[PDB]
Amino acid sequence: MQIFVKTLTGKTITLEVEPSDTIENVKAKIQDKEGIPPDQQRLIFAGKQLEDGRTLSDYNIQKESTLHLVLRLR
Amino acid sequence: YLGGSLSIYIKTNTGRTLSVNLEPQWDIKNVKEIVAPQLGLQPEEVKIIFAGKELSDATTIQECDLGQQSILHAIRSRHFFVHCAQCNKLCKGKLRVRCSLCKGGAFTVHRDPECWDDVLKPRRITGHCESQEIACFDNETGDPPFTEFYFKCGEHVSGGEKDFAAPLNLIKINIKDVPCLACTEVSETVLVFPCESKHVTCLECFEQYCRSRLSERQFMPHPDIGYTLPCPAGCENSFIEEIHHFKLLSREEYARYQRFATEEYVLQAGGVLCPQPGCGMGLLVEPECKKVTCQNGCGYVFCRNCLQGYHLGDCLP
Amino acid sequence: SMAASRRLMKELEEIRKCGMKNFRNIQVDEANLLTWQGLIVPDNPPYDKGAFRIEINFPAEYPFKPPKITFKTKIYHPNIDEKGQVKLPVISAENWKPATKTDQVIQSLIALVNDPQPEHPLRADLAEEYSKDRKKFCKNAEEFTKKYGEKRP
Ligand SMILES: [Zn+2]
Ligand SMILES: [Zn+2]
Ligand SMILES: [Zn+2]
Ligand SMILES: [Zn+2]
Ligand SMILES: [Zn+2]
Ligand SMILES: [Zn+2]
Repeated sequence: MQIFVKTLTGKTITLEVEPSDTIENVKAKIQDKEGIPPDQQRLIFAGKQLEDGRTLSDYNIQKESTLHLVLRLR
Repeated sequence: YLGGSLSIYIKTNTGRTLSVNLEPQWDIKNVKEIVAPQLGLQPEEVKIIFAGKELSDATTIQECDLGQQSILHAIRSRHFFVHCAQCNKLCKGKLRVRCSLCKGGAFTVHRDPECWDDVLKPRRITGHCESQEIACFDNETGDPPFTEFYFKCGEHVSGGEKDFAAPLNLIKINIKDVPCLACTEVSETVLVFPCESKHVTCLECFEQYCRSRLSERQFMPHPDIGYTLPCPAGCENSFIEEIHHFKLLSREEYARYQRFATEEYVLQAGGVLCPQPGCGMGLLVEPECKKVTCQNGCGYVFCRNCLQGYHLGDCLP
Repeated sequence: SMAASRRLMKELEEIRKCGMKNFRNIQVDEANLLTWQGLIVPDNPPYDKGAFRIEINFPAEYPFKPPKITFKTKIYHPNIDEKGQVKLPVISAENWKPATKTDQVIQSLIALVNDPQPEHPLRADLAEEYSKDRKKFCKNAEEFTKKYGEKRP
C-alpha cells in the first residue's frame, strides 16, 4: 500500500510502505528519495510527532494518509 | 439479492490457493465434505477456520457475516463501523485477525470477545498458528508479540490479505432511540461522546460542528491524543482519542484538518513557518540559534524576530 | 444548515405557540431564517410596560455557536451597549451549552433587564450610577424609556 508525505509547500511525494514499518524506515525512504539528513526529519500526522521507535500501524495510518514533513535543523 | 451466489478463496497450510464458489445456505460440514475431496484429505480430518473461530459444522454460510472473494482456511487435525478509503461514507465493518510474528492469518483465538470489551492494544492474547508447520513461537523470543485484529469494509469487494480500514469506535447504532443533542432528532446511526454523561450526536451535526470549529483553528490540543475536539457541551476529559473519526468529512474538510494540525504543532513546539509565499515550511530551529534557513526549500534567511530578510542589526520597527 | 435551520424552525414554532406575555410580536423575515425581530414588555417599574424592540441573529453554525442580540430601541441600561449590543452570560461563548433553548435565553435576558448587574458592565458610567445611586438612576431610566419605546396593551 502507498502513503503521501507532504511538505507544507505542496510538494507531495508518494511512498510505498506497509503498516508494520517503523517511523525510522519511512524517514529513510523519504531521505533516500529527496536527500534529507535522517535526523533532520520530523514526521507529523494530525499535529503529533511520530516516534522513531514505533510503527505506522500503531498510529493507524490508512491508505493515502498525509504525513506532513517538518525539518529539524538541530 | 443481486446475485446471491458467493465466491470464496481458500488458502491451506501448503502454498496452494483454491477458488470455490457456493450458495450461502450450505452446511459448513458439507463445505468440509467439499474441501476434503478438493485436496484429497479425509472429510473427518478437516477443521475450518475463519476470523479466528473454529467454524461450526452446522452453521449457515450466510451466517458468517461474509462478503465477496473472502478467504477461509482448513487443516487436517482430527454492527461494527469503519471508514473506507474507497467508500467515503462509513460502512459496516468486519473483523479479521493476523499473527504478529509471521504476519499471516488462520489462527485460533482464546477468548473471543463479543463487544464493548478491552481491545485495540498491541499485547492481548497469544494463539496457535497453522502457517510454517506451527512455528510461531514466543518461547524463544521472551519479548511477547500477540494476535492482532483489523477491520475491513463490508459494503464492497475486498482484497483478503492486506485490505484494512479505520475503525470508528465512537459510532453506534441507536439501540435505545436516543436523540442527538444538537438537533433533538433521533438518528439510527449516531456517535457517542467519551464523557460521563454519554452525550450523543448524529452525523450531520458531527460534520457541521467539525467544519465550524475547523476554519478558525479551534481544535483543542492534547499531546498524546492529538488535535481533537471537546464535547459539544464542553465536558471535561472528553477528547476524541482516536482522530480518524474526522474522516466522516471529505477530502478538503479533513486534509485541511491535517494541515492545520501540523502547522499549529510546529508553531507551539517553537518551530517557525516559511515567509516566502507558498512555502509554509515549518523548521524547528534550536532555541538559541537565530539564523533561519529553509532546509531543502527556498533558502530565504529571516531574523524570526521580525519576519523580514536576514539583517545583522537588530530589527527595531 | 440542515439539523441547524430545522431545529431553529422548531424552536421558533414552540415559541410561537408559547405566547408568553413578556415576549410578544414575533417577526421572522421569511427571506432569512437566521434573523428574528421581537418586542419585549418588562413587568418591572424601571422599564414599566414599555415595549423594547430587539433583533436576534443566529450564526450559520447555530447549534454549536451562541446567537447574538441587538436592541433597535435605545435603552438606558448598564449591561447594554450604546450600539444596542448586549452582554448576556448565558450567551457568551465562554459558557454556552448547545442544548440551551432559545426561550430560556430570552427569559434570561428578561431577568437581566428587570434587575441589572453592575458586576460586568459594557457601560461603566451607568453601572457606577446604579450601584451607588438608585433613585436618580430610576428617574433617568423611566424618563428615557418613556421617551423611547412603543407602549403596548
Ligand atoms: Zn469500502
Ligand atoms: Zn503465524
Ligand atoms: Zn444532530
Ligand atoms: Zn459531554
Ligand atoms: Zn521556504
Ligand atoms: Zn529581525
